Amino acid sequence: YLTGFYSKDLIIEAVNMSYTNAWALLMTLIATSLTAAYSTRIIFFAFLGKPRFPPLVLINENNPLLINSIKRLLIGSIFAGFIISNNIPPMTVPNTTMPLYMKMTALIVTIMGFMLALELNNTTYYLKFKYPSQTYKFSNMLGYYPSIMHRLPTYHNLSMSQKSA
Amino acid sequence: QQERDPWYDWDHPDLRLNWGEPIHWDLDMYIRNRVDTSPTPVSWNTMCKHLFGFVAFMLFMFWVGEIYPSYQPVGPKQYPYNDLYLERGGDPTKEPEPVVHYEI
Amino acid sequence: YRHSIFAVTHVLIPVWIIHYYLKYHVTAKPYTVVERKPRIFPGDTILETGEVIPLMKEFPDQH
Amino acid sequence: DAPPLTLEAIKDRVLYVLKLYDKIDPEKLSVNSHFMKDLGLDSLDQVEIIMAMEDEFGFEIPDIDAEKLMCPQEIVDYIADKKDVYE
Amino acid sequence: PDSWDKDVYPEPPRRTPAPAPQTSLPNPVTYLTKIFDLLVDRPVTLAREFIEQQHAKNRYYYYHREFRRVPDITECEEKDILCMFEAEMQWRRDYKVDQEIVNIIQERLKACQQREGESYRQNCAKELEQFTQVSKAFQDRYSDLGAHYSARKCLAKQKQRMLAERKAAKEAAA
Amino acid sequence: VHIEPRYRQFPQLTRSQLIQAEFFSATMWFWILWRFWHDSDAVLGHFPYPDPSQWTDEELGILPDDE
Amino acid sequence: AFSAPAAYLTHQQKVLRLYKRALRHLESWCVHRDKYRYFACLMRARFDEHKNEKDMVKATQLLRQAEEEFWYGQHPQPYIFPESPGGTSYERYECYKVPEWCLDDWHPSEKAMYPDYFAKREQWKRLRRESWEREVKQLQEETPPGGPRTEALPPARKEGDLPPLWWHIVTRPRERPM
Amino acid sequence: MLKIIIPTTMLLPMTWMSKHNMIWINATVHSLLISLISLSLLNQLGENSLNFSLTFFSDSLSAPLLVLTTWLLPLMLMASQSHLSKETTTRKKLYITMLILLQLFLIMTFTATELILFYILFEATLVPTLIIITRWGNQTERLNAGLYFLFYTLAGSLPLLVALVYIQNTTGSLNFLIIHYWSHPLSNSWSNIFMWLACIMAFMVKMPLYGLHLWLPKAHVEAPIAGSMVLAAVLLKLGGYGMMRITTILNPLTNYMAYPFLMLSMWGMIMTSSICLRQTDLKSLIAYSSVSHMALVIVAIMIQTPWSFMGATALMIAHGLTSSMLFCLANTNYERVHSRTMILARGLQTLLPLMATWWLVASLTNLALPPSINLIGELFIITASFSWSNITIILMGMNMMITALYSLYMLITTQRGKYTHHINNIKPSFTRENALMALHILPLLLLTLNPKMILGPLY
Amino acid sequence: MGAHLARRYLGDASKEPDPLRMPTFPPDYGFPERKEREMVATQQEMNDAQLMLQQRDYCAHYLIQLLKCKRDSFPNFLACKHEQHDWDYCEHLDYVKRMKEFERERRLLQRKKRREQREAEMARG
Amino acid sequence: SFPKYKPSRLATLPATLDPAEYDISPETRKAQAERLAIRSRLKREYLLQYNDPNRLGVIEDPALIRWTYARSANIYPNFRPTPKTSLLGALFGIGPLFFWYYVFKTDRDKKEKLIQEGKLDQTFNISY
Ligand SMILES: CCCCCCCCCCCCCCCCCC(=O)OC[C@H](COP(=O)([O-])OCC(O)COP(=O)([O-])OC[C@@H](COC(=O)CCCCCCCCCCCCCCCCC)OC(=O)CCCCCCCCCCCCCCCCC)OC(=O)CCCCCCCCCCCCCCCCC
Ligand SMILES: *P(=O)(O)OCC(C)(C)[C@H](O)C(=O)NCCC(=O)NCCSC(=O)CCCCCCCCCCCCC
Repeated sequence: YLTGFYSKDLIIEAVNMSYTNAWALLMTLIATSLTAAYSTRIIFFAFLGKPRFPPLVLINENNPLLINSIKRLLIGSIFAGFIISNNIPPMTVPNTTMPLYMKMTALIVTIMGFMLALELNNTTYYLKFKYPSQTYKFSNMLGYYPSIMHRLPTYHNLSMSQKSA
Repeated sequence: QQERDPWYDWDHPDLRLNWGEPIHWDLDMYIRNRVDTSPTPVSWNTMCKHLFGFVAFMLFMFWVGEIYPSYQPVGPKQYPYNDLYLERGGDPTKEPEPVVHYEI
Repeated sequence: YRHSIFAVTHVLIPVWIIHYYLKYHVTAKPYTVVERKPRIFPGDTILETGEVIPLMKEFPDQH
Repeated sequence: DAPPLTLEAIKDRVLYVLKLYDKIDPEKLSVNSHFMKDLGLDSLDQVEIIMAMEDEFGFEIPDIDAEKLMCPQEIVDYIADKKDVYE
Repeated sequence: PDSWDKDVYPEPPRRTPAPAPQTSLPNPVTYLTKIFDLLVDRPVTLAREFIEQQHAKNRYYYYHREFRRVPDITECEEKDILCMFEAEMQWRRDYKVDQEIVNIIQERLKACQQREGESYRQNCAKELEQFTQVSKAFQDRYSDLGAHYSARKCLAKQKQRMLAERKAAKEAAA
Repeated sequence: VHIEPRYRQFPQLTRSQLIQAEFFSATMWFWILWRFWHDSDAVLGHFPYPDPSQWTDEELGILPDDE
Repeated sequence: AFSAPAAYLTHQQKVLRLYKRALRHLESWCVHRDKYRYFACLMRARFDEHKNEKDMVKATQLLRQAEEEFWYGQHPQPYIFPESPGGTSYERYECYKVPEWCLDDWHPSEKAMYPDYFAKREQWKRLRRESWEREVKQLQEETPPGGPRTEALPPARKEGDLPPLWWHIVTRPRERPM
Repeated sequence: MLKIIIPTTMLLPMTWMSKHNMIWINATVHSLLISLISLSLLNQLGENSLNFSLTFFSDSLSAPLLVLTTWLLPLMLMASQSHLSKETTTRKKLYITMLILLQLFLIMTFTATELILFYILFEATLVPTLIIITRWGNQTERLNAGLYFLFYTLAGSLPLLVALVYIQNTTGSLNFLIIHYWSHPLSNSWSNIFMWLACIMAFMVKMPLYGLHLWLPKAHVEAPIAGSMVLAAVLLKLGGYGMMRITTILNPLTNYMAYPFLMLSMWGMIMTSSICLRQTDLKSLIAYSSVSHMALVIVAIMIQTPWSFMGATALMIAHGLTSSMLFCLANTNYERVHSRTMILARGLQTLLPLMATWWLVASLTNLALPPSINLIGELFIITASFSWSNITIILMGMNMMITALYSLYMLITTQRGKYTHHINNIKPSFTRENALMALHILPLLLLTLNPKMILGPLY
Repeated sequence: MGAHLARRYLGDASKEPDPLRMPTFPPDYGFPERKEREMVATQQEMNDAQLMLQQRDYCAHYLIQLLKCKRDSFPNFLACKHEQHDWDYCEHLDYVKRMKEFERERRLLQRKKRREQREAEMARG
Repeated sequence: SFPKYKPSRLATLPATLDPAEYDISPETRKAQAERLAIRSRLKREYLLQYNDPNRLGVIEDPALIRWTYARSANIYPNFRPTPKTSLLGALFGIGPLFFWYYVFKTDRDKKEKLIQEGKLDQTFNISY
């Protein structure tokens, strides 16, 4: 019932209930799960556990400007979705009738991402070390897209710019 | 220059060049703002294979999902006045082929 | 006092200028400002002519 | 933003780290004690000391400069010179 | 408003529904509109009253220039430079007038689309047909003359079109 | 307010920020529970999904195979 | 950065640099402090195991194999200090560094806005001008006839002299200039 | 037109009779006054041109070019007084005389009503330019640059003279009004092909066309600052004006003869932008950017539609202003460090803030940034080329991407980064240089405000 | 999503319906007397209400009523629950009508398959 | 053992993985010493000029001058007509022109054929 519920849930319901591309639908569901996963990663590695910052503790978030700005953007993150959804006129026909499992699909995949990411992050405390996987290397290095596509085409264009023209 | 040592006291710290030393013919393209040649944790051939395989598999699966779409067990949606003939810009003078929807 | 001086200038003067510009200059040539026609629903009263738009027929009500 | 550093603060923090090192006896540790000549450590111990100081102060000392910091006073002077601390 | 011609720039009669509230809650839109009228509309109205009073004391007029028709390039003899000049100038003026006519029709089309809003595809069919006809005629007149267009070139194009039409009619009658 | 820096110690917190954080967390949870209590059809649905297997051939207009 | 490099790295220097790099990458892999302590102790155990080796060829072979292992097992995204060359806060304050030669092009009114600072600046300029000849003489006296064999510089051998080539090192912009 | 022509011929004796220290002041003041007077030519008619007399006429195409020339003269005076401080009084007066003669010839060229008088004047413009380049250039290569410029222009233009006298013999007149009214179609023959070739090739060499453009980097890099300003802003626009004037009698042969020139223009636009990407000299980068923009103008004139001509005119005016400003900025940098290398001077944003602002605005105008008249002209040309064919959009998009790339590359290289440590003679920017930049940039923005003044007769 | 996709793709697409071609049988095939659907809202009423062309279905009257209720009770944006429920229920009934059409098409197709198989068996025998 | 790393032109070989880094001849050490001596000589010259208090201007860099000269003015005098240069110039300078000419010619011929046959959608095409 938060601000993201009034848009993401309807989007997922529309994707599941339409004449869509099957691969696109599957990738959308997996992306929702991975959204839950990386939100868990941020929370787990930034807020939970023991300090890992330098000993000189300069932490101070008591500034009224920061507090009030985050407050104002925090009231919107709770209530603005309800107000906006209930005040705009109906511009699309709702998906009133659908199976219960399809109705709960967004929540189920979100919770599965939460749980799997939480377990994987919890395994980090073990005194166990292993070299990374090829899938991990692909994901961490951004699919190798910036490397190849920022070194090869740029090199060829800059080389033809001088050698040929 | 990205491969060049950052902890050395170069005469030109940003370009990582010294005064008087020979300048590479392609310095204009090998500056830190441009093409980089520094070693990567993964081999270049492996990176090319992984990226190409990923994009090709995604395109193939998008085509597969296009030829095998996902839908719902419902009939076509029905609209009252000859599938809204006049409201979609139909010619008032010409007579449309009637579209009749029944109860079920 | 600072907020009052800010409000009169920064808000009051521009709204005066823009309202004067729109009413007497922009809305002096045709089609410069076009408003989408208001929605008319059954069982309504058009105020231009005192007209009464009638209600819809009896619904086949369920439950 | 952050409070400025001082020579006394830098010296106190480096001596704090060194006294929390187990291989160094806190009682015989002075600011002029040499890491290998009179403290009996070796190259790997000195590397770990430099890494501990890097973690303490939040900045990296390059290997070319770190090999020559064989004394707490040398480390203090290096850090003060790099951070532009004169008092 | 009498500033422009209602026939040249038609507006459908405006039907505004009367308010039919169903709640005891006050209307913030109504309150803010009252505030706006009190704070902005009255001062701008007084300022415009003063300005118009100043304008009424110094009333003066400007006129619309009238051009009489002159013989066209069809009537002009070959290499009769003066007649060719007059005909070319008249053709250019007519070209400008036709461009402005097309502009008027396009303004009609845009205004009707915006006005009808969500029912534009059906309610703007009359303005789409007028635009189609006007644009068809304008294109047939001045479609592909070029950067160095002239009345002679437009006449040659019209002659070519007339020859094509005559040939088509003869072939149909054959 | 001036917060003195700490060395190797937990930072100095403020009652105001503590109570504000607690209030906003409680507000979020109250909003979630209050919305779920009133309109739970946004989560669990509002209308049942029919089973097509139970629709009779007579009402679906299906004639006997022999006929 | 402050030290003049040598012609080459010794075997001890290479192994120490590998030790530091391996420890840092292990810390990047082992996020938590206790896990990092455990695995760093194991890494130092490996280094101690290979510490005493009389065969230099075998020692170099061990170093090479360890380098290959490090390259295979390196963290693709190792931790970098913000001010370090790979860091996020690297070179952010370079646009804020302005030199004193630019400082002396000010208008007389601007200089009058700071009367006490420019008096000390003139004292520094006089100190610079009164020592350049002694510095160049010292540099040319102590250099070998072949030329400078290294980038090192000598200190001041005299009671009243200054270390040669000192001006820009001493008057370099502050690390947080503005 | 005499009310503008005579004041220049009076600028001459005023320059030669003024005192030694007052030449710059008098020349600048009276050049600005003449520019203000020439601002009255912008009041044009919608039907025909302004036919003052049998010899001179003005049009919606000639008026912005004349105003640009008259406005460009005082800026050239400012730059010249910047770089000619130690010259003798006689040589200062000779340089001012060369500039005045060039402006007079350009005015008479843009207002000439006959093609042969236009030819005479637009060829007379070569002598002052050649003298300026080969006399007040700084480096050795000025002589070779002048030779290349002169011989390219003359080898292009002599067949144009032969074609013009032949056309006069055949038709009876070279008067532009007569040849426009009495124009007849050009049949597909070898003789007509070669007449078309003579005229178009003369003006293409003047443009320049890709493959006929080496003289442009040669002359622009090696000319003094005033010469560089006049070469890019106005002297490159003589080719476009001539092509927009002669193509009246070259139809319908322009439909079939324009293919090689269109292909050369598009591909060489791409190639010169790519060359700009890898230039170690700032002046050369500016010159090649000029080549690319004039190639786009050539594409517009060759496709020859009412939407293309308006874009051509707007792009010519915008390019003149922008290229003049870029040359002035690069010349200030050169006067600082006495070298044209781009990577020599860095950190110039932290060393000179307002000049960094001027560089930013000039670079943003160099690339098509809306709603600037640069973008107006480029977008009109791109739309006309799209109507011509639907792969020209691919070529134009590639060119726009490379244009943004090299413009921002120049900006980041010259202004951003850290300053060179050993360059310690970069004095604060002068009021004269700042005023030069402001006078370059403000009229461009005002033209953006009022765009129908530079869209040509086809508007 | 659903078992129908599995049946059609990993099975007999001939017996499963075609969504892009449905219906392939006459509306009276199997229905002796079938009633045409009733439309409450008129074309002029929908045009005045400016319903989106997607929203001008057989449930348009409930949408018009909901819009009128929302406009009148504007500050109280929580006072149109009954109208919203009426519109949603009408849409639900339309959706179950579509589902009934799909099921009817499916079983008509499989009945046709059984009939053709029986005819083929009779011809063979 | 561990998978090998294959260097490329855009992903070079690291120093720690270079085989020659672990096979150091006594002549390699003297070569490194000579290189360091050259660097030290250049650095000393630059630092003397840079710390000179009476210097006002730019320390001219002959290396930069040589780079800019070899990039621009030294190319044609050292250019020779060879089969490689001739073929590369012909291709890179002529082939694109003919390619684009063919593309645009084919497109425009098809468009004009459609115009003559009268089956090209040109309604509302008023601006050209
Ligand atoms: C050409 C292929 C094209 C493919 C296109 C399609 C791609 C689809 C991708 C799908 C998502 C993949 C997610 C994992 C990849 C990234 C792993 C990684 O690096 O993590 C490190 C990273 C931690 O970073 P770190 O702190 O640096 O830790 C360092 C590592 O520990 C260092 O340790 P490490 O390096 O060993 O860690 C990696 C290791 C450990 O990670 C895992 O095991 C992750 C497992 C995730 C869950 C998978 C199973 C889900 C089962 C769901 C069952 C219920 C379904 C629903 C129905 C229920 C009712 C019936 O993972 C693996 O070994 C493989 C994981 C799976 C890979 C999938 C892609 C295959 C590529 C080709 C085959 C390669 C095979 C060989 C591998 C390479 C060579 C050795 O992990 C996380 O942060 C969490 C990851 C996310 C967990 C939740 C994921 C939920 C969504 C996916 C599952 C589906 C849910 C339902 C969706 C809706 C359905 C309708
Ligand atoms: P101090 O001056 O006492 O130093 C003593 C030294 C080491 C200099 C010795 O005197 C010495 O030279 N001994 C002989 C040479 C020698 O020790 N060679 C061996 C060096 S490498 C070694 O054997 C240890 C390597 C094992 C660990 C490799 C790390 C790779 C894993 C990293 C993966 C990255 C993420 C974990």
